[PDB]
Amino acid sequence: KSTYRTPNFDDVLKENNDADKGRSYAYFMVGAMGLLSSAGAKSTVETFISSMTATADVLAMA
Amino acid sequence: AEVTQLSNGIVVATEHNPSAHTASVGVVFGSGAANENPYNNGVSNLWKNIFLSKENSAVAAKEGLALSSNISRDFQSYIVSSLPGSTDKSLDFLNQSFIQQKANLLSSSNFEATKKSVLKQVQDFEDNDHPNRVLEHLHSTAFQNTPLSLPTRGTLESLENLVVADLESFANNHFLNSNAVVVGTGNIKHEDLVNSIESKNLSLQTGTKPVLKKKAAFLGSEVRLRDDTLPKAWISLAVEGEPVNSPNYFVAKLAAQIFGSYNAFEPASRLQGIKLLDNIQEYQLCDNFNHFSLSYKDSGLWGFSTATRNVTMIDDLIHFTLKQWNRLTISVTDTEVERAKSLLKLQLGQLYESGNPVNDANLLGAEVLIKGSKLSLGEAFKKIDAITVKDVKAWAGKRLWDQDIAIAGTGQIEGLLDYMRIRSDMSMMRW
Amino acid sequence: SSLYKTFFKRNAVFVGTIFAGAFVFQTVFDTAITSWYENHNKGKLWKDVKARIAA
Ligand SMILES: CCCCCCCCCCCO[C@@H]1O[C@H](CO)[C@@H](O[C@H]2O[C@H](CO)[C@@H](O)[C@H](O)[C@H]2O)[C@H](O)[C@H]1O
Repeated sequence: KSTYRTPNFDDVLKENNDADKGRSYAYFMVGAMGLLSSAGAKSTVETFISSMTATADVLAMA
Repeated sequence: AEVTQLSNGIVVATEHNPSAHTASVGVVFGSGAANENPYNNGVSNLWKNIFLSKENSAVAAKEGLALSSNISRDFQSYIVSSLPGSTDKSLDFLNQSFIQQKANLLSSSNFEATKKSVLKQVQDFEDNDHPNRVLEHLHSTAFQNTPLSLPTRGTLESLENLVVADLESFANNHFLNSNAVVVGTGNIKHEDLVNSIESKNLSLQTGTKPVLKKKAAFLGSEVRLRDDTLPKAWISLAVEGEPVNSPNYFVAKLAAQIFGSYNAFEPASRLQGIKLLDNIQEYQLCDNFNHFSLSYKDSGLWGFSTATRNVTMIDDLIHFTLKQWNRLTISVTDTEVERAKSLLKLQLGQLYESGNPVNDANLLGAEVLIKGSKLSLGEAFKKIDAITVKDVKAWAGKRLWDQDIAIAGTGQIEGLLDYMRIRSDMSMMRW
Repeated sequence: SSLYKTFFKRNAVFVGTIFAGAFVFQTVFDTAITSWYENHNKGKLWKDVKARIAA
């Protein structure tokens, strides 16, 4: 077979009527994953950092 | 520097130049490999070869005429060169081969001898011309299932299954009057040629128009022709470029001049004012590279091609090259642009004004077929000098920044990383 | 989706915007969850028990 005859990708290729269709979806997903991760990391860090603050039993009002 | 073009029944285009010594005459049709099908692919190249066949060529040699033909994507041309005095005898041979002998050239003994020659011709190309082979496959994948994907020389399988009838069918559908332009370059006058043409009447298939098709489109993709037996790796990479008659036609060509071409063995080449050279010369990432801005009727390709024996560092070659291209959107300098302008003029000049009329014919013909006229060399320079850093940035931010690419390569390309890795380098991280 | 191309225009969302949105999310999300949680458990909470007490 001739290498110049590219195999069929029709089943995978999107009928390009909206050029930035896959891009907008991918970037939204990537962006949302980045958002929820950053909030998660912040919460995780604060959880550990706050474990070092004065314990409930040592806040005695003399 | 005169661009004269008038229309009677046929459109005549000429560009006279006093001192020339010779004159070239020929017809250029507005159809090429981009008009063929995957199955009759190579018919145009086949036509070119019989037009230059020993028989037809000997008839012109006796008369003291030289033949030349060129098969491209958007067009096709048949040229006859002669002395300034025999400017009329070239037209006799032109008409005699496109009306009288448009049945004598297609003999069963001539066709088979020619077919056998283009087969060994196209085979030799695929077997040894790796850089052009790669560039051809680049068009193939970049424009797959679209007109620009078909290779100019045609494929071996479509060629060997081609018959005399296919030639005729193509000739009767594209070698029409409304899809043609008679070009004359050398020293002969416009009025000198148009008279000899308007002298002999006869329309021959007038009013007939060529068949239509579907618009060309760029598809980010790749074709990897790995071959570990080859001593090097040849790669070509590009983004969707600019079509001819595009506002950014020149901005694109200037952008390619910024990175230019290189040859590691030429002392002077290693000294060019190209920032990319600081990166690639340390470990000698390649033997050579060259950027280009290919333009066609419906689309184009902007990118580069390269050859290398440093098979374990191909990723650095691609990485440094793409980082430089990133600069066009964010930090290209005034002096880089200015250096490009000067060098673009020098190269554009050396092309448009060579001491060979056959090149002039192809350049003139191809232009008038698309825009109905030719932009003067002096007009180009005005457009080139008018380009600012802001223009290049706006162009790059639209054509290069975070845009799909097309890749093709052959030889020892194990080190050429996956698509996504290359594609990710079309941009940079930022706050 | 053209809704994306209005705010970010074919480009990915940048870290700064991601970080900024994260601080906003944290506050909003917490209130939304606490509200639903306390409402779902109406009657069982100490807030509710204290209302039924007077001393
Ligand atoms: C481990 C603790 C977790 C910390 C948080 C996780 C990391 C969040 C990273 C968030 C955003 O990081 C961001 O990524 C996008 C790509 O996705 C980058 O975008 C870059 O690549 C994209 C994609 O080719 C281009 O469109 C864009 O023009 C370019 O700038 C952006 O400049 C960077 O700022």
